[PDB]
Amino acid sequence: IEQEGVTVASSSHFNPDPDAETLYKAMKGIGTNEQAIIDVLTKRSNTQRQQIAKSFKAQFGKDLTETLKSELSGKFERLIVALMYPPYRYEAKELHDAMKGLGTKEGVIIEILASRTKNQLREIMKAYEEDYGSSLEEDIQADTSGYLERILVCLLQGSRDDVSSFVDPALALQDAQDLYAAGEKIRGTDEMKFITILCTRSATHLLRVFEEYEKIANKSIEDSIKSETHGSLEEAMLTVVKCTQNLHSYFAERLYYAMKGAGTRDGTLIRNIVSRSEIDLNLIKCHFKKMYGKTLSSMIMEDTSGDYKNALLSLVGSDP
Repeated sequence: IEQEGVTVASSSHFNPDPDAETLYKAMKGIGTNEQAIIDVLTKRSNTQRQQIAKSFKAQFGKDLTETLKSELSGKFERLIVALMYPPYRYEAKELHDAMKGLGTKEGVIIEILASRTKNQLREIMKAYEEDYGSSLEEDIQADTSGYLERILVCLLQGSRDDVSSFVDPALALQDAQDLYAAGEKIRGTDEMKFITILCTRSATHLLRVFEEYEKIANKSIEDSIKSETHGSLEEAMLTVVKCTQNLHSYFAERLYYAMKGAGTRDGTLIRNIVSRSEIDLNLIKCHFKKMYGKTLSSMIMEDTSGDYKNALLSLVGSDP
């Protein structure tokens, strides 16, 4: 389970018992030692933490996550619980939460379905079904509509990483040609062609289309997108583009906008820090600095507070 909260490097040989004991000492009795919880959980890998849960259950008779949900509050709680989830159940849960409440958090569904590989998505899908009873595709279908649903359902189908990934240039020039044909037709009548190309072609193929399109039309693919669609479908198409050009830049941007301007978008902040933790958080950090001047942690230092603040900082790690 290498998808939340790594140490600094990858790991090995490990007695989980002492850590399970510190967590116990920290929550036992009157008053809670939040620093100990931070020092264990944000400095062990997802796998290590899963093993700490097991020692914890056998040594003391209670489930670690439920004790966590029970002892802690606010963002701090949401963050620490988020850390405890296995890599695929975590996204499944966020996906479920998006649809379980009042309104759909479309941003959440877009972010996950578009940023994951076919095989990651496969795992999420199976994790969803086992934990929640129903099919993820059907829930998406019953909870969204229009062309948003079609791109979403297609993004579920699987061929972003199922395709051969070496570029056919006669097909790549056909695609940009088609997209470019759309511009002289009325906005709305071509949206199905955009979806098909954006969701059935590979990333390497797509990069080529973007190059041909720019050669052909004098405008970027981001502009042609804004000219043919609006709203959430636009957000979905723009997302797929950004994830194709630079997946690490997309996340950096998702993180910036969680904190940009007035207020904070904590759910966005948590999901991205936690889930990219043991994949590419060190690259996102690099892209974040380069794109916005300030470091991620520097922005964390100003927009968040308390034990929640310090856990993020410990999670993010040395941000030079």
